[PDB]
Amino acid sequence: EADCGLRPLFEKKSLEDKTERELLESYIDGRIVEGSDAEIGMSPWQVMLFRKSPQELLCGASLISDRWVLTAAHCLLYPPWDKNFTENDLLVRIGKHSRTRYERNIEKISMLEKIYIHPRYNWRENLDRDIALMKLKKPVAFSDYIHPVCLPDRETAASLLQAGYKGRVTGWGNLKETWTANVGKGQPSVLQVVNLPIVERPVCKDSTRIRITDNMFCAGYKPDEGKRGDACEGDSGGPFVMKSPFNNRWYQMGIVSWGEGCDRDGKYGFYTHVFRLKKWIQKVIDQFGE
Repeated sequence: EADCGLRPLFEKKSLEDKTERELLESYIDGRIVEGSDAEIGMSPWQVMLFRKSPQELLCGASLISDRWVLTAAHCLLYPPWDKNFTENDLLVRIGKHSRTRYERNIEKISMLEKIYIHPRYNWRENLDRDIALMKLKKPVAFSDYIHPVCLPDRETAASLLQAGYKGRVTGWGNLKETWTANVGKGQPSVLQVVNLPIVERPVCKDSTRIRITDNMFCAGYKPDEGKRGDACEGDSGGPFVMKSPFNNRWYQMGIVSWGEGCDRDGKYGFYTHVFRLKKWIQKVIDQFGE
């Protein structure tokens, strides 16, 4: 996709969002608070996966072209929970800011032609190769509020996905809503944003009893320096993104995966490693698109 990762309301208008410079500088401030309301059009690739009947937010997702949405396999297929969705059970909403309000003349509703799950998706032991693509029935029309994110190439993945560099989780707290012991505060009313440092692989592994695959990375602050930035502000199967200092473009480096780690805030967020699985993604796009 030629235009990917340049937002109409930012890169295309020479405007910057409130925290992108802190990402590009990999700066971690002394401040405690991180997880705030997003600016309109800050995340124009942001997608909601909704159940047809009754209407409910199942998951997050991301727009990668006019016909292609990316999410987590577990959003579509989780036999232990009796979760098994067809194209027909689902729609997506693209361009949203408000969690609850129907945003007439801004948001678009699409149906799915087809669902594709990584043939080596494993829900049994750990959530390995937790990735899926959804083909829209009809191409969606890009707008100020609807624009695709880039997927990384080999050099962008090596360059951006490194311990101590800073990436971005956007969503409507659907991960929190799914996994929260108690619903204390309610779900956010507007799109949330949080910037999270990528964690050393060995620190990730020691943090959990889940067998951490190389198909996964993790991000978040040490409990030691207590921060209010919460991954659970993210949506299950939603985007983890980074800005390239080389071409000024937003790349999706991760998918919000399994969110059992969410419950006690001494753990980190676990993300599917997009570039690791790009051969499958590109094969599906090349062979089952146009």
